[PDB]
Amino acid sequence: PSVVDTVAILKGLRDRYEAHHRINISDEAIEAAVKLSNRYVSDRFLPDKAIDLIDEASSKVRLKS
Amino acid sequence: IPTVIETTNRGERAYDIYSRLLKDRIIMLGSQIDDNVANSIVSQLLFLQAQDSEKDIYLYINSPGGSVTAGFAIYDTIQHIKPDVQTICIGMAASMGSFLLAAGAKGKRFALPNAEVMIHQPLGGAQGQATEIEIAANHILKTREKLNRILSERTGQSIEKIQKDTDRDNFLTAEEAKEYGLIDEVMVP
Amino acid sequence: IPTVIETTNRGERAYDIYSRLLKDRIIMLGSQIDDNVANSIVSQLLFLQAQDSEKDIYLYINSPGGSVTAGFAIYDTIQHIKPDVQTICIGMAASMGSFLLAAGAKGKRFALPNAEVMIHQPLGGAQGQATEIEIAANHILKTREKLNRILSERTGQSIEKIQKDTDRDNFLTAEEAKEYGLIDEVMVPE
Amino acid sequence: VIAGWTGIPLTKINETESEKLLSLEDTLHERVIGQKDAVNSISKAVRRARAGLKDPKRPIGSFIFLGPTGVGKTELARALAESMFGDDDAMIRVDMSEFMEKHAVSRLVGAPPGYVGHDDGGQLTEKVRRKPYSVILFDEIEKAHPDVFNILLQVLDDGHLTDTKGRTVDFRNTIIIMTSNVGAQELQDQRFAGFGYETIRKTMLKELKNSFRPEFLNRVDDIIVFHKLTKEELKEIVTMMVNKLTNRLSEQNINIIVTDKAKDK
Amino acid sequence: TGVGKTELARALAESMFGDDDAMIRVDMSEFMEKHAVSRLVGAPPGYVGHDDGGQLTEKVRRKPYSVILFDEIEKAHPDVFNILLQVLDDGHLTDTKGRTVDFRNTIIIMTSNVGAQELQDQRFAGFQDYETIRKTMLKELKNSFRPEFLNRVDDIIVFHKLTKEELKEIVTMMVNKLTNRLSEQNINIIVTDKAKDKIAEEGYDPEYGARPLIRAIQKTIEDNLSELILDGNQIEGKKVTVDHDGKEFKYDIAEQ
Amino acid sequence: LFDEIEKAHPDVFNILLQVLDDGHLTDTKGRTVDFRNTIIIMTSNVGAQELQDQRFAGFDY
Amino acid sequence: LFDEIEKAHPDVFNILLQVLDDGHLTTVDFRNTIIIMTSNVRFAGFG
Ligand SMILES: Nc1ncnc2c1ncn2[C@@H]1O[C@H](COP(=O)(O)OP(=O)(O)O)[C@@H](O)[C@H]1O
Ligand SMILES: [Mg+2]
Repeated sequence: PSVVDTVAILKGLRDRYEAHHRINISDEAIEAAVKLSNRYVSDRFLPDKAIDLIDEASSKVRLKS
Repeated sequence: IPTVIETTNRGERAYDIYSRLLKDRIIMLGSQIDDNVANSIVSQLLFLQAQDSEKDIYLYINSPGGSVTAGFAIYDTIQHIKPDVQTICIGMAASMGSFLLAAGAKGKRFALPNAEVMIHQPLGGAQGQATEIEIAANHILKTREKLNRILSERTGQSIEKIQKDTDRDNFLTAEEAKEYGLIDEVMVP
Repeated sequence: IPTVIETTNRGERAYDIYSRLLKDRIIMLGSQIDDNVANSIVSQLLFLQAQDSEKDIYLYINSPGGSVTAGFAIYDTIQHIKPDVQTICIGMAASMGSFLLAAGAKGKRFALPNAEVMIHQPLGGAQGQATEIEIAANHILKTREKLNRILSERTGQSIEKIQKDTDRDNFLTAEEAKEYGLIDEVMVPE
Repeated sequence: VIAGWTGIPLTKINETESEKLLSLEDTLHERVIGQKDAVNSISKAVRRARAGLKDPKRPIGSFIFLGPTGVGKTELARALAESMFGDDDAMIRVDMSEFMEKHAVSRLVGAPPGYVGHDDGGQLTEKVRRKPYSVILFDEIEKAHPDVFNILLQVLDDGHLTDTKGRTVDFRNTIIIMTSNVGAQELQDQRFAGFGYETIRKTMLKELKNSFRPEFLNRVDDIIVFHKLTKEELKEIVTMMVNKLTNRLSEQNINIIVTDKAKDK
Repeated sequence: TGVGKTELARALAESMFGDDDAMIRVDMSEFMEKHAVSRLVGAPPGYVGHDDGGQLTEKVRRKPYSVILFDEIEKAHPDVFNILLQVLDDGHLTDTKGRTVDFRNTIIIMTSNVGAQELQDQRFAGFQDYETIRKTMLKELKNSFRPEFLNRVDDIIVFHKLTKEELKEIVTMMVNKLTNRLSEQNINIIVTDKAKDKIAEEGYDPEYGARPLIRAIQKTIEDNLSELILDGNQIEGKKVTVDHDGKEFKYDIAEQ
Repeated sequence: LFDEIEKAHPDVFNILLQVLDDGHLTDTKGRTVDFRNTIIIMTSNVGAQELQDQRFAGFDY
Repeated sequence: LFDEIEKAHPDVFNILLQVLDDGHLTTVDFRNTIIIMTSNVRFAGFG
């Protein structure tokens, strides 16, 4: 999927990950995740790596508190 | 004549000292000016023009002179090419040598301190019938007139003064040549 | 003329003895000074100045003499280039050869122990009309005057004494040349 | 998280990082005395990369360090590696002296299918793949075969190199440095023979064009000529080495001082 | 070099597919060895990597409608181009496994610069136009390639050297692209016509094409903007005007 | 059809010697395939480049 | 022990300089090693 499609996918999946990690995921976080994963991660493919980035960041910030 | 070897990544360059000087755009006129020397010098000047048409060419003169036609060929090649030709007199510049020494670019004709410059009328020879002797004399007088005209145009002196000075062998030091207008300045060490 | 293959690093190139000595800034003058030899010497001096403008050049002189104009060209090139030139007198330095021997850097003119030097007035000839003979005589006299003046400047001796001594062929040993001022010191053996 | 994954400093530029980047020239000069222009160009490339103004489809910078022996080009590359990573061992160093033969290019990208060592890809591609934020040094590029550098053409222009297996490795976050040496004889032979820094730079650059293809030099971001070390620069180099040695012996509790005359000697 | 041979292929790929990525690019600078031909069609049976197949054949099978770019053809071994003889004549390439791949719906572009350097190092030692330049470069192409390979090619095109006005338009295009890229980072940039002309004249180098333009854009715009960004971040959410008063480039910060 | 036979390695055609002389080619499984009812055509242009390269320096089918 | 550093391929000197200047190869440490390199380094005349 394209970048905008991946943004829509991540925004749709936001509710499940907010429920699991008990945090809030901002739209700016979605945009940053998709853009950074698209530019700097080349071995893997867009939706999975964007979701992976979101999940890892959420886990880290949740364990921080 | 010694050999100079230059090492690069691509390979070896084995110059002789004259070719090594030619690499720095130095052309040596160090012998009597005959057809072979004039042809070689013309070819060198043309190649140096081809290699880069903007930098200056350096001509070193140490010669008793020689053929008038050969000197005229060298003069024509010097004047035709776009790059300037600096003429430096080392040792002697006689007959055609002085003519080529004066033929350099303005402000760019030099001579070493104790160098000697000699100007005189061209030598020749006529033999045979009266008509043939007349033809040869007319040709040599025309050649002398052309040389005097070029020298007057190129040194700023009147044609009559050059005619008077070139009647006999006139020996000029570097200072006298600068005053005469043959060279432009003496090269101080 | 033997060849030498000795070169650093790759060691593939071969030199003749004179070209190899040129790399060590050694210049050999072992023949009469004509236009070809003078042109070669001037080219070598310019090449060595380009190679390094600071290191000294070594000039070994062994010559009966030759053209005055060729020696003047060599003298001008020596006095014009930035690097100093050492003149080492091998065998005989006579006529213009002795003039070039005095042309070395001050305090850098040497001579081997059993070496000989000669000084004399320039030779020449004059043929033709009386006017032509007069012109040639004037030229040769002015050349002798200029040579004497340069020798007096480079030896610190009066031009009257040089004129008196150059009247005939004056042969001097290395010690006599040192006392005269043409050279600076006699290269004692090791 | 993405910085931890890729090793690329994608985090926001704080005041400490800002002042560390702005003083990059001083940091490089701490290890490299001399060669102002090379340090300036390298620092400008790094600052441009970290400001977000780099072209995303091209590497951070490609530089050719041309100069004599023992001037500091390799030392400058090592100092840049230390500044960007913290240690010199993180630098990827490719010795061009063992690339004298055309078939040695297989070590960079791999062996073609059906040939030995095809299972293991090229060393450079694997190294860059595992360290996308790296400094790559091509040391003594003159000693290499001229046609080996045709491989780098697709890296300096697009930042992508494809191995034999078909995998594409991105060089878009790397700094590529090539060092070229001109021997003392080499630049002695480049001088003008005749009666009577700018000209030296001009002639060394002109000689460089006669050894490499015009389209290879057209893709290099900057070609920098390393000037010869002067007297005071050598004195400062001695000072810096002595200071390093004094620190290393002071950590052993040995106090040592070197006089100026000794350093000059 | 730097004339637009590869940029034209990328532009065609973008026009046909919407992205420069969707172009099958084969850099032939890695085919300097004859045995590298295995990368196109795969290893013969009984040899390592036989089951992997040919990379180019698999990519073409996966996308029969594509643009294929063979960049810098002169960099490859001469015999490697015999593999393309069947493609240019029948649109077929046979895999090592025996599978025929169809190339009849592809555009094949080959870029070269043979002879281009020869027109620059040619020096006439004795005392031009588009036609003579194209004639001599075509002659060098004939020298570098076999007659049967050149006979199958639909068109051989000579790319002319860029002029001053075209260089100025290229500067305009590069400035527009840089401005659009920096607008995403919330950095509004406007570069005036005098500044663009000074960039074009400063980055002029006739035998290097438009890459000196890239270097000039870097050294003139991007370094100073990077310094301003790193000097306390005085550019964010503001508009920077780049002007050339006549001596140096001036950078002015205002609001949108 | 063997197209452009000069483009192959010279040693490859050693495998066709049995085919052109007996019509037999033994595959690796030890099975002999007969070529005796086949027409074999080999196209080539050897010497084409020599002939467009040959330039006569001194002053037809 | 480097037996006969002479006819070995010249690329060995590269590794030797790398070891002698840094003490590490790509990591393997050489700080506790002793590097011994054993080297093996007609008259046309009357004499
Ligand atoms: N300007 C300088 N500042 C500090 N050290 C220097 C400088 N120039 C040279 N050096 C020292 O000299 C050595 C030069 O070696 P290097 O530059 O790696 O050789 P090469 O340039 O042939 O690769 C380095 O170890 C470095 O410490
Ligand atoms: Mg490019």
